[PDB]
Amino acid sequence: QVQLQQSGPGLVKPSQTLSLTCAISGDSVSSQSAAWNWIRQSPSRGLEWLGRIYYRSKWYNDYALSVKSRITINPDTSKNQFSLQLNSVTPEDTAVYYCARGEGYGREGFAIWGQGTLVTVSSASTKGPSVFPLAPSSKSTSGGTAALGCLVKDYFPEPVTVSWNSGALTSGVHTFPAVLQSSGLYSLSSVVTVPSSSLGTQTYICNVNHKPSNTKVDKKVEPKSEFDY
Amino acid sequence: WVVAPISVPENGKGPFPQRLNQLKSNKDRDTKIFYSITGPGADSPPEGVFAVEKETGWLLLNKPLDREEIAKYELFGHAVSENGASVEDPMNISIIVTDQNDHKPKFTQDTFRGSVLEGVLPGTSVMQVTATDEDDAIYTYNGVVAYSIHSQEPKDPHDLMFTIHRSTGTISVISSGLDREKVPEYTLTIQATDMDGDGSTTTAVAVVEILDA
Amino acid sequence: DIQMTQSPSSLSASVGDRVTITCRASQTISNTLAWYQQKPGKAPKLLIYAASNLQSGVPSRFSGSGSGTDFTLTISSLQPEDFATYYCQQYLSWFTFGQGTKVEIKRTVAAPSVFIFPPSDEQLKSGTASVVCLLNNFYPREAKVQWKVDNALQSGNSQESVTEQDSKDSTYSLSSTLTLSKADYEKHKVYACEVTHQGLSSPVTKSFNR
Ligand SMILES: [Ca+2]
Ligand SMILES: [Ca+2]
Ligand SMILES: [Ca+2]
Repeated sequence: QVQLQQSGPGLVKPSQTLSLTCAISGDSVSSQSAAWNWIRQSPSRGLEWLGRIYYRSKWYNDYALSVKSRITINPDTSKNQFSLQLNSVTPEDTAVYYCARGEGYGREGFAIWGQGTLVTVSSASTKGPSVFPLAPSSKSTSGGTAALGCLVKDYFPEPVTVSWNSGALTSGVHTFPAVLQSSGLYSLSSVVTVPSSSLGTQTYICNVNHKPSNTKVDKKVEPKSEFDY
Repeated sequence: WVVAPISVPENGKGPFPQRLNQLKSNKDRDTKIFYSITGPGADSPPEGVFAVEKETGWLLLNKPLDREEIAKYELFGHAVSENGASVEDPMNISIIVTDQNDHKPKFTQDTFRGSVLEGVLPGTSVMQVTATDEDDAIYTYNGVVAYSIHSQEPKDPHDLMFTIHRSTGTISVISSGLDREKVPEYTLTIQATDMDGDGSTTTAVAVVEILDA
Repeated sequence: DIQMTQSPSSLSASVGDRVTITCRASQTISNTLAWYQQKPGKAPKLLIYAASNLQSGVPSRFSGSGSGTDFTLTISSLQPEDFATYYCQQYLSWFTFGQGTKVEIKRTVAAPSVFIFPPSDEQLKSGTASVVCLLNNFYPREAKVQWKVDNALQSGNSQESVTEQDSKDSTYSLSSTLTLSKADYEKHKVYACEVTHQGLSSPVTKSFNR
């Protein structure tokens, strides 16, 4: 069937240009029965249509009035794709950007969508996280269970991947969504509830991977010594 | 069921969607009518410039218009009852885009080079400069250019040696007393102002070589 | 432009329940309305267009109704794969979307299991102190976490993060992080996290002495 494959860099610095591409398979960018759109989604403003292009006797475009002065949507008939160009970006342009197909001119909804591309507009330099243990203790136990974890602090940009025991430990795991700190860097916690009977027999290691900075940290998480040694 | 032409100024600010006119079928006195519009600007390219409210008949403008892009739209109104049956014949909807002064006058050349003999009488045609304006010069003054001389270099014997016809752009000698040995060349700052002198101005130069008798 | 307002912002339901979501347009759109379903990390999925027309391949349990300014999406028998955020969209004048209705899993009220973690010695050597309060496996999402340092109520020095509903037990977990400098952290003794939740008869305090 029709598939839309997105490509393009996520990180854009303020006042610079955002450039994304949508590759089409199972259809033509020049189709006389379709229109090709860009739609963004931010936690603040929600889903927002940005513009469309469509081919009939010639090429036509329509842009959202909010972005009209900064936006360009262009077809590439040779590569069967269409691009998104958004000039002079500000942190208000941070969103997940989607390309979408509208049957006809879009007056029947958008049935086909790309996978989405997270765009972050920030001046922050790429930084690998610092990883700290959240040691199990008498303040983290109840019944037959103990909670422990890892604090993955001061990284940029998103995402980080967190696994426990090289992915062999998945039950009782909660990896929290990242929070943006006032510094412009992200921070997250990943916790796991384990049997308290296992604290001396099973070793717990959190595997932290931050692909943008090529950082890999394996941190052993265990109780503190009963005697300050 | 008939609609008068709709007149809309270009570069409008809505707010959008902007109500234009309400389509109404006399047949609505007995049953519920559903309205639709077709044509270039509605359901065909450029699509979605206009829409209609199906249950009310209100014709809507969805965006600012550009007279120099599309000056006129011809659409069709349709009135149907709930059973799908047409209650009216198609209605012609004409939408005229009226002009705004969104183009500045433009001289055809930055420098115009002309000549005149030294022993010429007042009223003698020197050269003709040209400026164009993309706006409407028929129904408005937006495309109407008014020509003028801003300055003359040098001012010997006096400043007002030449004149320019306000609408034609023809430069004429107005004062006798020209001499190649005295002053061989004149640099006339010439202006073209749209809205017949009340709009924007553009400047070009008219270089006049004084030919020996 | 036309604004689309959805109601409620979230609702809780059980598998087999009839669920009704509403959408209000700022002006009459007649039937120029589409409904989308969106799952976390995925693009929206078209369910209905022309207010009541079911998109090809979409289950018959989804139906749309309404005209003019007031619209409804109905899920006749909620299936496990139906828990998602639903969006309405108008296409009368360009394309505008509602803010969504999250359809979540109803379950019995479960009090959080509250745990506290002092900053690690490794982090303290770096000059910063992050104190973590963990509220584990609770229902409903609604929970108040308050930080107290030597009984002094804190403000603007903590951030919270909540996980999505658990795929096995339908509970939520929250982490609250109190961030201080090493200098500020060392100036105090008692670090308390006070939790207010529907499942707790009276607020629960979890603390440590540094
Ligand atoms: Ca224009
Ligand atoms: Ca003009
Ligand atoms: Ca004009």
